[PDB]
Formats: sequence, structure tokens, C-alpha cells
Amino acid sequence: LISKKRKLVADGVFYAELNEFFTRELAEEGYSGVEVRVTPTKTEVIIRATRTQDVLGENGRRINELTLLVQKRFKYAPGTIVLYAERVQDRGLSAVAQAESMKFKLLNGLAIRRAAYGVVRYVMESGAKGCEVVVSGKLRAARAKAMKFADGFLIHSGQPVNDFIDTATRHVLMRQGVLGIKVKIMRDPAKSRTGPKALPDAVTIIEPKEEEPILAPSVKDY
Amino acid sequence: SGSSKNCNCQGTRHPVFDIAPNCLHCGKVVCVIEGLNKGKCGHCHEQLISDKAEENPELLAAQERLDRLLYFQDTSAERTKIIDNASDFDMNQEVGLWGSARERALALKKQQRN
Amino acid sequence: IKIRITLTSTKVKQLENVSSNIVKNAEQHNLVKKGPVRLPTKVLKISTRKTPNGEGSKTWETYEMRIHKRYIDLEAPVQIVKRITQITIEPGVDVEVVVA
Amino acid sequence: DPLPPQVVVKVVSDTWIGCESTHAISFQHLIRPFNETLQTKLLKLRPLPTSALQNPLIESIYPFKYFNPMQTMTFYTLYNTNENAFVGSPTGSGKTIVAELAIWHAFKTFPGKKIVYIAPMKALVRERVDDWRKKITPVTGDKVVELTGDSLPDPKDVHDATIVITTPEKFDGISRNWQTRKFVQDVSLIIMDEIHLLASDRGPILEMIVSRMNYISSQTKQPVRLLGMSTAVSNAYDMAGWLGVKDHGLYNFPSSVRPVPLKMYIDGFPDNLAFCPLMKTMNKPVFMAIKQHSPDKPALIFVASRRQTRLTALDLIHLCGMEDNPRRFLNIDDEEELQYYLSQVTDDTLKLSLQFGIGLHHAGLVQKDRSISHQLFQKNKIQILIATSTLAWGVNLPAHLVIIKGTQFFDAKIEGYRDMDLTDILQMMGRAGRPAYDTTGTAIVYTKESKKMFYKHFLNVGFPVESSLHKVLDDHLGAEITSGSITNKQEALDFLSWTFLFRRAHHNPTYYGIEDDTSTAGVSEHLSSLIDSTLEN
Amino acid sequence: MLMPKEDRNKIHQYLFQEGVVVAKKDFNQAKHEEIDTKNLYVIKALQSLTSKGYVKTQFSWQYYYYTLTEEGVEYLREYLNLPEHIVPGTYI
RNA sequence: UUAAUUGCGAUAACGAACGAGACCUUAACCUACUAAAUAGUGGUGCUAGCAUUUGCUGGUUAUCCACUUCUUAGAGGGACUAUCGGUUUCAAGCCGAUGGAAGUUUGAGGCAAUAACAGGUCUGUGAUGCCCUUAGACGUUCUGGGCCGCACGCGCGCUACACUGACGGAGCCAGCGAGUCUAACCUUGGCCGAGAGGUCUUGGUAAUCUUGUGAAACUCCGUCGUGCUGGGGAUAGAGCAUUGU
RNA sequence: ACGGAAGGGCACCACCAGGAGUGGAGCCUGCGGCUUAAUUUGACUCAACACGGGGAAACUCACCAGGUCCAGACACAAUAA
Ligand SMILES: [Zn+2]
Ligand SMILES: [Zn+2]
Repeated sequence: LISKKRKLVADGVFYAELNEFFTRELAEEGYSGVEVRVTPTKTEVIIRATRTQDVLGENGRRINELTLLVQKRFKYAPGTIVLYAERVQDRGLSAVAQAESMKFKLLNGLAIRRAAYGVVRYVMESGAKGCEVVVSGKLRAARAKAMKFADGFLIHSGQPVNDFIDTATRHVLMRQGVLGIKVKIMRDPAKSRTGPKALPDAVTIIEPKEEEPILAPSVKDY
Repeated sequence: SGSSKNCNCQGTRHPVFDIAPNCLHCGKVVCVIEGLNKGKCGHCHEQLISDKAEENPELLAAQERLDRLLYFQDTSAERTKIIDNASDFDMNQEVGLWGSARERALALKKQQRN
Repeated sequence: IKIRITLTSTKVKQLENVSSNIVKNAEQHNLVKKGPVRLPTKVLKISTRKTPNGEGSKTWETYEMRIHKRYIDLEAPVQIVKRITQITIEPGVDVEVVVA
Repeated sequence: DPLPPQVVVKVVSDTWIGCESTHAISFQHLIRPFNETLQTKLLKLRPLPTSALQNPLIESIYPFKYFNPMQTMTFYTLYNTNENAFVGSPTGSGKTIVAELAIWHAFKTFPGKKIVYIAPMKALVRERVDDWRKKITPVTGDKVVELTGDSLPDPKDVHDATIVITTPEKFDGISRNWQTRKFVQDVSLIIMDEIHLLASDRGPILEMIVSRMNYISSQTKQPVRLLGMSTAVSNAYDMAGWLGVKDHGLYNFPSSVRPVPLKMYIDGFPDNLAFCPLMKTMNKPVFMAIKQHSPDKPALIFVASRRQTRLTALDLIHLCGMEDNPRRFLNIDDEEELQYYLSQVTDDTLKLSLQFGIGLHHAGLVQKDRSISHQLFQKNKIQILIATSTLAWGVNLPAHLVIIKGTQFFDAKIEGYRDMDLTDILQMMGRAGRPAYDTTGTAIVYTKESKKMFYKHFLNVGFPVESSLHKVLDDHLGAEITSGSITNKQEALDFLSWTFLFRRAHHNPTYYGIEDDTSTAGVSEHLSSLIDSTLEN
Repeated sequence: MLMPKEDRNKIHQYLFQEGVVVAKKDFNQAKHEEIDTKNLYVIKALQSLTSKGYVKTQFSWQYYYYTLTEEGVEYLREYLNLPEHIVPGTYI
């Protein structure tokens, strides 16, 4: 007996917990978001990552314990939750997955420009319309300063921004301070596979078909 | 209960009425819901519940393998096994006897005796 | 039987698909019913100061969620009901079934 | 039985450490046809023995007072109701008693009818008449008339006949003339056996007949009752979805539960000998297996081909020499009767084989010779019943041991040997086990190791029944349509909409050649393409 | 922590059969879920034990999820004095 | 010229990209599609009053039938400044009239480029480098005060300084939104009390109960009378209650 | 980039013709100052001053006068049934 105005926000609250839960537990495996699928008498949660085997563990030990770990706190009946693992596709075109490359590549000691240049070349090689990498913090100097790296073209205002561009923000913690990483990926509208195929401000004109004048009446019968 | 809802499921979607599973006149299976709502048969309206040598010899002899037939399907978990000639059949009940090797310490003790 | 099913999902586009199949199954089952009654969409608003600190011009933003409720009344024996609940399962859509 | 969360496929490097390549595969396409329905056995202990049938004529016959629990959820549902039901019982678990439910179903409501039995093989036809000619006719006054390719009785006898047994190929010809055949007007119930043979050569003929009554029932606005006998069918939902059976009445049990228990053994054999040398390696295990598993009880062997029938007898008799009794298990103490019995033996292999207690059977002998090899087995004179896989459909041999002599049968279409299908050996397992003679039955599945792992997974389970009518689709499409029923291509899509292929094509697009789209819409044009591909031909 | 050890025993054996435990960051609520004793003893009985590479911690909205290690459960086994390969938290 | 390097044009430039626009949400039109006792309407039954002559005003959930105009919607169409007339190298455009639901980017917002502040926040963060403290700790907790303390200066506001009013009766109209499960939320109705409020049930997890949220300014009748007055209620005294230890 | 240099553009966070005001009184509230043990503290032209969603009796609380508790994990050595 729960109000629907509260039941639905509960799911959003429920959805909010796992996202933080997994990104703090499975980040090292390249956590790429979660999906919540509810079904009568059982609800299933899908976890997507790159190193699914590490996510799985030996004979699904990590998967088994994660279900139980979710089971105990979230107060469900036994057997009502099952967790799946599957390979995330299009690893180049994934803001959350690609931004973790910055977090890894910055921590090992790699330079800044080369690391950012590596990602923008990687994303463009993955058939992306445009990329954007922003790194901010104390970069080899006392004064903070932010570098920006871009290639291709991107849009910045309007609804198509919320459709074609995915943004990822990651905090990198070094021994000198905290660095902020921002990634924007402009996917190809034609390869959307859902919704719009191109920006609203573009028009396509079909080529006219050319036919010579008949110049003489003709009749065709059965 | 006097309910007029004639549940003709014949036990398909409901458990059968254990006391009175089937009709003796037209063979209709009476489920649990079909049992309490009416004491009469749904189809032929015959009485469903009445208010070893003496019995027919075939009837009590009949039910002997029905218990076995139910036993066969109840105990069919291991009946589906395949013998083959490449199975270990490890002689172990469920474990390696606590993972300790001292019961076979007599084997080389016997060799010592040999 | 007068079984009742309600749909209280948050995304309209799937809701119509769920409603569209349910209604077309019922007619080809040839079952008496009332059409999907589209309850008014209730908007949940949350107004909040944009800035985390207190400095700056007073700017407020209002986030929203849309809640859409469709319920369809059916009358049929139990056998049709169970398979209906077994089918038409879509993400983000929760359906509750009640009799009488 | 417990559904796994996923399916994991692991690949590892055998020489390098840490070179791991693994993938996890999920499954969400669990649809209702993708489900074994099955039926658990529930307590309905008290039967209706004989007297609870309310017919003195029936109660005067069938001295069986034991009423079969293996028909529990069936019982009298088909007795009174007029809705289709599927009843599957393997071996000798109702081939006789259940086949008589047609008389009990509706014949009392309207007597003097011509309800037709259909048997997929002429071998079934002969036994369905010989046993029931002295069981139904003398008491019910109803004559039995055979309709096969070899027998052409007068139409007046066929019209006045009550029990009619016809092969599906012969039944197709009568149904080919359904528009003007005034004989076929009184069909109220059709009883069938060995349903699961849709994938066989006669399956398209078998399948097309069933779809014919569906339109006849729909157009005429009265139902035509259908009854089919078969073995454990995996795709029972499509079995229910296409036969038009109702919820009330159904019978499908797995091979684990039988009136007589069955024991299956698997024997792999090397993958180097193509077909010739791989009998000498396995013939000797066959001989000892008979001694091992059938000490003093009947056995049965099934050779791969006609020549294998002879060579098996040559070696087995040769191996029988190196032991105590050369004429082992001859079961003929009277020498005078032995010479009389050996007098009727004609020539060749049967002449020098019957003395050893070993029987030989193949389709190259005199008609009376085949009975002789079986008449002796009726008295258990000879234990070995070596034959070819054709006899797995004929007379019910009361044997206990059934050894699958090799695997893979030659196919002239591919100019090579192709493996066995899981419709013959499943029925072959039914031959093992003797009713009221021995407790359990034993059978061995001598084969290659390559298919050993495969068969060990699925011999107990089995595969769903499929349809292969789209190889001869041109011939049998005009069976119902050449009379002038449909003139537009639009209705041609509806023509197969009531066929079993339409059920399975959407459910199993991969098996039917569909590889582009798995959705129901994608099947439509492919089904239309099959409709199209026929008309240009 | 100055308190009787039989409380350690049940919570430790409780951590044994499933291997996963959670505990609110709420000091002095006096009740822990499906554990008779109170949180402060339960909560501090694990990061006094996480130290030697035995079990893990996750902050994750101050909810303190805990998971054990392969050597840690075996370390816990002599505490429970039970035969090896008897009952794991992720046993088949 | 446009709100806009918004677009014309004279041109050593042509052709483009980001921002603007386009886009998304919302408010306006649909007697057109699909509808709908948790929304209405009309009619049909029972039934009350007046007139009785055929009517008007009502009430009624098992008393039934029909439809979707108003009500909620989902899918759509519609406006592009349309037509005409003026002005302009007669180009972008601007003005007037007609029609139109809409002709001030249709009204209003959401998003909003390159870049900069050494802008604010370590008191939002289990974000944070360093420093400081770490056991009579600046950690945490319990008791009592303070954050309200006043001779004063400023900033945003609420009352008003009266008859276009103040006061007493009656007339009587909205929209946005919210509301309890292991709790005690929103409360109708009956009773008591001037009032605050108290008491017993009721309905509601909500288009169906609060709720038609009968709000106020306002409309009509009466009292007052240009008197720092019945304007204004600051500063105060006594008493009756509510919440909360 | 800057200019205490000149054009041209815009803008009811400029003016124009006006409307409503504020600034004048009481009170509420915030800041500075005074005071105190503390009257916690950030922000000082637009771009701080019913702002920190800050309408604080206890908590919040960051301040003052006081009384407790230790949540110093862990390792090493020490006392020691
Ligand atoms: Zn039932
Ligand atoms: Zn009966």
C-alpha cells in the first residue's frame, strides 16, 4: 500500500543506489552502467562491462556474492533477484568506458596531451562524429589550468545535444590534487538505430528524374 | 460450501481432491476446489463421497504398481542416469571423507607387513 | 470475474505499445471490455536553487517527472488472465492485476 | 532443471599463462513454445475398473479389470467430451486399449459409423486388423475392411465398414477426392499412431492430411475429432497449438516412466574405420553382451543394412563355437521335431543359422520364412532376432536386449553415410522389455565416441518434432487446392497458416532456413517466398 | 572491544555460510538486521578484521558492505573448527 | 533590415562550420480519429415542491439506455505572417485592411559557442594536496546559554495614513499542488465551547475523500462621517488553548 | 591588452510619455557597529545585505560555561588465568 507518486520515485531512488554501488565496486573492470528489468515474481539486473570474466569471477563467485550482497540490504525474498553479465559493445563509443582510460592513463604517469590525443584519435577511429576531452587541475605547476582537446565538430545547444552527445565526468586523485576529466562523444545520427537520423536543421533534396519529351501521342492497350 | 462454480479443470490448474480424486461413474477428476463446493459429481450428478480377500482380488493387486508407478516418477531423478564405461563412480558418498588420507595408511602398513 | 489491470509507467511511448497489444488480444479473444481510460498525467516538480553555495544571482531550476496511468477493465475466465500476465513484459512498466 | 543465470563459454591457452579468452552468454528469448510442458503424476489412485463403463457388451469382453493408471489424466475425458486430446504412450503401453477409445468416445452416441484408423506403415496395418477382427467384429457386429496400396476392396464394403485402417499415402488419395468422394462424409473421429514422424518421408503426407480436416472442420462449422498416438514429444505446445486439442485431456510422459524400466548403455568406437573395418572391433562385444545382459532371456539385435544382416550371423555363430554349447539356446530337445522344423527352412543363411539358436530377418527372404524366424521366437526357440531397422515398426517382439549395432546410415542423396535421427532409435528402445516376463529392460547404443557425447546428452531427453514438407511442397500443395478452393495468391498465405510448419517456422526459423530475421514479420515474406518459389516451379 | 565473545561467535559464523554482510552507518541503533546484538559491536568487528587482508569494505552511501577473501574464510574455519570443504559461502 | 555577422546589397572573394535560429517542454483551435461509471451530458425509471395544461427546480447507484459538446487524454491537422493594398537599389524587409483560435521571433521558458574572473563554496559531499589536533583531542556525546543580546547607520519587505473608505449583514466565483502501513498524513460529518480547540466515527496510498479546496480583493443592502474619528493597530496588562520531553 | 581618444550600434537590469513604488512612520528580517563568555561563521558595486534554500527553544551548532565516552584499525614490546 504505497502511493504511486512515491512508488515511482522509489524506483528512481532504487536505480540511483545500484549505479553508485557498481561504479564503486566494478569500476576497475570498466563499469558501463546498469539496467533494471522488473518481472512478476522475479526482478533481474543486467550489468555491462568489458572484463566480464573479472566481473563474473571463477564459476560466477563474484556474481553469486553480488546478488546475495544486494539481497541482504535491499530486503527481497530469496530467488527474486538474478544478476547477469554481458560484453558491452562499441567500446570506442562509450563515454563512461572511455573516460576510465583517462583515469588509468593519468595514474601510471603518462603525459597529458598524448593521453588526451590518444583518446580523441581512438574515438574518431570508432566512427564518431566528434569528440571532446577536458582535463583540469594542477598540471605540473602550482597554478591550476585546464586544457581542452577537440576534433571533428559538435553541437552545443538544443535537444539533439541530449540525444547525440553522452558526457562522462571522472575525478582523478593524484598525490598533488584532484583532476577533472570530461568526455563528450557525438555518435553518428544515421547509425542511431532509434529516433532521429539527422539533425533537425538539415534538409535532403532528392535528385530529379530526367525524361525526354514524348513529342508524340501514343496509346497502349491490353 | 454450496458454491455453484463448477471447476471442471480436472486438476489441471488445481491440486486434486485427495479424499475423492475421481468419479466412479464417468471418470471426471475432482480437484480441491471442485471438492468442497459440492459433494455431487459435476458431469453425471452421481454421488462422489458416500454418506483383503473380501475386496476384489484385482483391485488391491492393481494399486500395488500404481504406488510403484508413482514411486518410479518420484524416484525418476536417478532413473535418467547413463551407465557408460567412462564414469569414475568415485565410491564416495558426497565428499572425499574429510579430505584426510589415513584410512589407506594401512595399505603400506600391510606392505610393511608383507 | 471483472478482472482489472492498470498501467502506471513513466514513459508514454512504451505504454501505448503495451496498451495496443492488450486491446488487440482482447478483441481477437472476443472479450467484453471498456476502452483504456487515460487518467490525467500528474507532474512531479522539484524547484531548487541552482548554486550549491549562497553566492550569486538567485536562479531556480524546476526538475520534473511525468507519471501516466492507463487502466483497462476485462471480463474473462481465469485461463486467459494468467497468460496475459505472463506476456507483455516491458522495461519501466509495472502492471498490477486485481479481481473485482 | 534449475535454470542457470547464464551460459559461459571459456577458451584458454594451453601453453601460455594468463592468455584467457572467455565470454558470458545470456538468454532472454524463453518463449512459451520454448518450454517442455510435461505432466507430473498425481494421486488419483482409485481407478474405474471395467464395470464403471455402463455397457454390458463392452464389459462382456476385455477381461482386463486392471484399469491403467498411465491414462490417469486421460481416463474418461475422451469417453464423453467431444474435444481433441493428445495421448502419447510408448512401447506396449496402450497401443491396444487406448485405440479402442474411439468406440467409447462417440460411437455409442451414433452407431453404425465408419470411423477410420490411420497407420503410418503397412506393417502396422496388418496387426491393427488381425488382432481386432476377432475382438471387435464378433461382439459389436462391426466388420473391419483394409484400405491399402495392395488391397482394393469394393466401395460398398468400405462404405458399410466400421473400422477402417488406411496408410497416410493411401488416405491422401481418398482425401484427394474429398470434394466428390461421397464415402468420406461420416468422419467424426480420426485416430492416429506414431505422430512424431512428421520429419520422415511420409511425414509431409501425414502432416498435410491433418491440416485438411482443420479447414473442413472450420468451413463446415462442426468439429472433426482428432486423436494421435506417439512417443514423448518435446514441442508439446506446438503439438497442442496445431492439433487444436483443448486443455482438458492430454498425455505426454518422459521415457523415464514406463510400465517396464529401461536401461541404456553407451559404447563409443573409434573414428578411423570408415564403415568396413568397424564391425570386427564391435561384433565380439555384442556376443558377450548377450551373455552378460541376457543370460537365459530373449535378446534382439538390429544391423545397419542388408549385408550387415548376413555378416553378423557369420561372426556370431563363429564366436558361438568357442564355448560350451555349439547350438546354444536352441530350446528344441526333440530331435524329431528339430528335423521337421529344419525341413521348412528354404536355403542360404537361414539354413545353417537356425540350428544355433540365432534368428535372421531381412527383406530378401520368402514371406513364410520371416514368420518362421518369429514363430520360433514366440515359443522362445531362438533368442537372437538379428534384423534390419525396418522391423522396428512391425510385430511387437517380446525381447529384452536391444543392441544398436553401429550408427550412421548411407544416403544416396549425399552419396555418403549420414547419422541416425532421434525418431527410430527412440522407438528402437521400446522393443526392449518383455511384458509380465521380466522386471526391467536393457539396451545398448554401440556408436562412435564423437556422437557418444552428443547422444548421452539427448537420448534420455530427445528433440522436438519438426516438419520437412518444404522439399516435396510442390506435390502435396495441390492435394487440397487443385479442386478450385482458392484462386488468389493472397489466400495462399492463409493456406499454410493452419499447418504445423507455420507454427514451427516462427518458432524455429533457423531449422527452416531463415537466417535474416527472427521476428514473426520476417517469417512472413520467407513463408510467402516458399509460396512464391512453388508457383514458378 | 570489551564485551563477551559468544557474540563474536554467532556473527562470525553468520558471516561464514553466505559470506556477505551489510551494516548501516548508524551508531547506537541497538538493533542490527537478523543479528541479535547491536550494530557498534557488529560494525567494528570487521574493520578490526579487514586489516589483515581478510574482508573488504565499501562505503557506498554509508552502508558498509562487506565481502570476504578465500584465505579469510579458511582463516575463519579454524575459528569455527569445522572440516575443510564442508560449506563455503559460494559453494556449488 | 533583423531580436540576432538575422538576412539583402557594393564587393578579391566563393563555398562552409560552431553560437543565434532550428530543436524540446508548456498555453492557446478541433462539435475530426480512438476512446472513457475514478469525467461529464441527455433520455428513460423511482421520488419531493410549485403549477397543475403539455412545464420548472431538485434528489437517487445497481433503475436502466445512448454519445463524447464541455472534462482527461493518445495519434494527428493547423500559422508559413496567409491574401490584398502601401514603402524600399521596388531585395531583405516594415505598415495598414480582410480572413483567421492564434499574424508583438504565435506567448512563455529548457539547452545555449571561443574565452576570461586569480568571482563564491574546503560549513553539501566517505571529493580533495598540505598544515593543524588526535585521548583532561578542535573527534563524538549529555546539561544550560548564544546565534534574538542595543545610544546607533544602511538593504529587501509587511502594515497603512481613509469615503475609490472603515464596519455589520447577505450575493458567491478559480487555478497550481499535496496528503497514512507498520504509520499514525489530509480530514468530511455528529456533539461541546464565543473563539482558539477538544471529542467518536467516516473516506482516501487518491481524476473516485479532504475539495466545487464556496480564498480574498470584489457585488448588493444598511451604520459612520472629514473629527489623528468607527483610520492605523505599534507598546503594553490579564486570561483561555494548541505543538513539542 | 589597455587608454581620464573618436565614431556607429544596441538595452525599461538606460532614457523617453507614464503607472506602481522605495527613500518619510511602526513593525519583520539581513548586514555593519556597541556589548558580551560566546553574541559561531561565509559573502562587501552591479556580480553581498528574507543570500548560504540560514522561518536556530533541545538536535541542527560551526560559539561559550561545564560533565562523560573513545569507536587510537593494525604490528611490535610490556602485565598477565
Ligand atoms: Zn480446479
Ligand atoms: Zn460422474
